Amino acid sequence: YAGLRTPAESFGSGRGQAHVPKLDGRARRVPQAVKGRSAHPPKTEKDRS
Amino acid sequence: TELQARGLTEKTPDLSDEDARLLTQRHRVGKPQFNRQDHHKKKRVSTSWRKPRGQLSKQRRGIKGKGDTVEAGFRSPTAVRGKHPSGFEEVRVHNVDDLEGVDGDTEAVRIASKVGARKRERIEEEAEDAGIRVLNPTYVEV
Amino acid sequence: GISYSVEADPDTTAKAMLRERQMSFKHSKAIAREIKGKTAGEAVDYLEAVIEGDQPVPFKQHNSGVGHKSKVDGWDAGRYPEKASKAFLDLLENAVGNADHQGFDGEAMTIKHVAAHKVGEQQGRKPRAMGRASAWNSPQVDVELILEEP
Amino acid sequence: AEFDADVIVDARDCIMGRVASQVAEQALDGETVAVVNAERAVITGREEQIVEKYEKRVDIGNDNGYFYPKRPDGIFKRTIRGMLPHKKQRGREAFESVRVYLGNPYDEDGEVLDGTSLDRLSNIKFVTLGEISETLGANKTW
RNA sequence: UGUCCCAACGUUGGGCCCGGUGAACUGUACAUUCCAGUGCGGAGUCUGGAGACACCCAGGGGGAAGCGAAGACCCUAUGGA
RNA sequence: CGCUCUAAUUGGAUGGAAGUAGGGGUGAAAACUCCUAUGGACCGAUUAGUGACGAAAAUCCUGGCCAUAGUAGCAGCGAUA
RNA sequence: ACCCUCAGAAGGGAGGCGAAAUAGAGCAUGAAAUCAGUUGGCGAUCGAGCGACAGGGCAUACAAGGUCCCUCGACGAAUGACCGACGCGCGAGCGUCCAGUAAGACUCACGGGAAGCCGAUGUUCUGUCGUACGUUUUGAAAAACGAGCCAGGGAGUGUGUCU
Ligand SMILES: [Cl-]
Ligand SMILES: [Cl-]
Ligand SMILES: [Cl-]
Ligand SMILES: [Cl-]
Ligand SMILES: [Cl-]
Ligand SMILES: [Cl-]
Ligand SMILES: [Cl-]
Ligand SMILES: [Mg+2]
Ligand SMILES: [Mg+2]
Ligand SMILES: [Mg+2]
Ligand SMILES: [Mg+2]
Ligand SMILES: [Mg+2]
Ligand SMILES: [Mg+2]
Ligand SMILES: [Mg+2]
Ligand SMILES: [Mg+2]
Ligand SMILES: [Mg+2]
Ligand SMILES: [Mg+2]
Ligand SMILES: [Mg+2]
Ligand SMILES: [Mg+2]
Ligand code: NA
Ligand code: NA
Ligand code: NA
Ligand code: NA
Ligand code: NA
Ligand code: NA
Ligand code: NA
Ligand code: NA
Ligand code: NA
Ligand code: NA
Ligand code: NA
Ligand code: NA
Ligand code: NA
Ligand code: NA
Ligand code: NA
Ligand SMILES: [Sr+2]
Ligand SMILES: [Sr+2]
Ligand SMILES: [Sr+2]
Ligand SMILES: [Sr+2]
Ligand SMILES: [Sr+2]
Ligand SMILES: [Sr+2]
Ligand SMILES: [Sr+2]
Ligand SMILES: [Sr+2]
Ligand SMILES: [Sr+2]
Ligand SMILES: [Sr+2]
Ligand SMILES: [Sr+2]
Ligand SMILES: [Sr+2]
Ligand SMILES: [Sr+2]
Repeated sequence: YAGLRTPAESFGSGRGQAHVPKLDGRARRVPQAVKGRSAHPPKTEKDRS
Repeated sequence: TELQARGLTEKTPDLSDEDARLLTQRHRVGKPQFNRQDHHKKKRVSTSWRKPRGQLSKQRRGIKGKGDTVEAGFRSPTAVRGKHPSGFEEVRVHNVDDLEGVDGDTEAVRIASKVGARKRERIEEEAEDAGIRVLNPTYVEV
Repeated sequence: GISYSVEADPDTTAKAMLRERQMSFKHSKAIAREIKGKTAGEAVDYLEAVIEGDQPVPFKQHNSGVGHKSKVDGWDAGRYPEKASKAFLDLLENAVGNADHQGFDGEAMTIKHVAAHKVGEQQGRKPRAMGRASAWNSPQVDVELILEEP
Repeated sequence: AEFDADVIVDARDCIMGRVASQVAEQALDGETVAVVNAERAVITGREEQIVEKYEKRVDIGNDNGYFYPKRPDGIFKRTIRGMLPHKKQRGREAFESVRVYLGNPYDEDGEVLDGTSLDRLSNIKFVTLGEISETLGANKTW
């Protein structure tokens, strides 16, 4: 759930801004966002044997 | 009273005629810079080479003036490729034992930068006695 | 903060510095530029004349909208930055003071080196229309001065 | 005011364009040329159509400006400028070592360049630079 | 009856110059342009000419198909309400 | 070719490691390497592996910063001080 | 610490400590963007994808590169003469012989020379070519879309099954 604990939403078109989820004026959740989730991180379910 | 470099500083390797010829060719022909397209137009774009991939790229399309594109045809002569300009083949050395098996007539030695002064002194005096030139010699005031 | 950016022979030189002064950085470049090479005493008289309004300071770089001044030589735009001038008078006061304490003829020394450097901004915020606020800052300026025997 | 010309060309009864072409050629080869008797230079064709063309050039213009010369002096020099890359260093240099004159300010007579001569006994459809200038409204100072 | 013929003079606050304070919009790059042409047919940047010494102040806004808003019109989506 | 960490084999470092800056050499190239200054404690090579492994771009994200600019505003309200 | 300066517990100067204060308080290192001062090159008559490749100017402590230039001679691929003689053409000019000769890129040897001198690096000038990049597109310099600049961040991953 790292990076997913936020209700951040995108404003969409209109304010001359990239459609990126934001909360309190901060971009969040998405992989390109600082403090966002890891896109393809190490996973516990992976069989390493 | 003046700085002097240790070792066989002026030593030259002995090359077959064909090798001296090819070494001379490489040096005369040279090659283009081969820097990345438009690296000069944007600071965030470094000089390190990257194949131009734009569908419309002028360099990719091979337009005269946009610089040469890396191709095998630019390779240097096999017989000389990699040689130090002096003609010597270089051998990376980290200690005195690395000097073993090195032919001073054909190879010159390059002491890794990490190596300290104490160990460099030993390596430098052992290479000279072995008739091996050291490309990056220590300068002492003699 | 800065460090003197030029070498100085202690035996024939005297130094001084201003720190984090809240004054126009742009005015400081203009003033430094104008007094360099002058004598401490000449610089002082010059700056007093600027504050008095009898001598304009050439504004050669930060000159947009600035009106021409007949007394400006070789250039057109100039002004009378009294605030930054007074700060430079404190610098010269300190400099010449140090110079004399060392046995030199303070006022007589040449301003060998003098340069202003922007060390930062004291940040401020100003409420604007439409529920937004924008920057309203103060420049922070360091300035170095090296006096040297003729 | 004194012009050490290596060559003094006499444009009298000579086809302007043909002289201009040779003076440009020589100027580019480093020669300093003085064209004399410009008002007497000549241009073949119907006087009425020739003048219309030069009148159109006088009328063209705007704020940016299209300053076209009216004196035979300048007409000829502009003609030469059109055969020189006057905006290039070498071209401006050549052009600047060329001068045209009304009458002959020299004591030495000019020479008639081969192939540029017009024979009045065999031609009737031609005009004179002086005539053109007068029509254009120039002040016949020559 | 200054809405108009047809505009004038005046008043107060700005505007302009000086001290202090001191933002924002906008910025691929280059950029002194003009006339024609060409080009995905609506070019400061391509071609040909023309013009062009650098910098600065004030101005009214012709152009940058100016800036501001992933066109609201129209159609399309095995979209929504 | 380059990056991380693991293992085996094997090396470098306070007689100055990594990093950074400027500079020399090699390689078609990814990139490798040396010199000098700074720095003041760690750093490789080969082989077999491991992978949150390579950016110029997404009106991409966050931080920092320049031009804009000593520019707009600090006048306008029946309360001109 | 002490002293000097100052309206001054500010700041500055000098000084003391320590291997180091360019370790003096968001105080290990200290990139880029970018700012001040300054060095080299260019610069107030001249033109715009900012360069690539050639070639000139000017600039250069050492180290890590050491070459380069001129006479002559040797070798000498494709190519390839002048002149002279003879013979044709109205003419421009051509043919035959001289002759596949002289010449001919590179490379080398002898003799002489250069050390800012050769390379290289900075900048500038000349020549040739040249209207970014990525994307959308039949067609992009585009008056189609994206970005102010830099640094860092930023996209084929796991389980199961199948082939
Ligand atoms: Cl290969
Ligand atoms: Cl500022
Ligand atoms: Cl005109
Ligand atoms: Cl030209
Ligand atoms: Cl006739
Ligand atoms: Cl060869
Ligand atoms: Cl993939
Ligand atoms: Mg995270
Ligand atoms: Mg770049
Ligand atoms: Mg103004
Ligand atoms: Mg409100
Ligand atoms: Mg839309
Ligand atoms: Mg509708
Ligand atoms: Mg519905
Ligand atoms: Mg091994
Ligand atoms: Mg990265
Ligand atoms: Mg890309
Ligand atoms: Mg403005
Ligand atoms: Mg620090
Ligand atoms: Na939360
Ligand atoms: Na597992
Ligand atoms: Na200026
Ligand atoms: Na003046
Ligand atoms: Na004046
Ligand atoms: Na004619
Ligand atoms: Na005209
Ligand atoms: Na009225
Ligand atoms: Na306008
Ligand atoms: Na944006
Ligand atoms: Na050069
Ligand atoms: Na697109
Ligand atoms: Na494009
Ligand atoms: Na277009
Ligand atoms: Na901004
Ligand atoms: Sr909309
Ligand atoms: Sr080292
Ligand atoms: Sr300015
Ligand atoms: Sr000719
Ligand atoms: Sr043009
Ligand atoms: Sr206006
Ligand atoms: Sr990644
Ligand atoms: Sr700013
Ligand atoms: Sr008031
Ligand atoms: Sr108001
Ligand atoms: Sr001290
Ligand atoms: Sr031969
Ligand atoms: Sr970045």
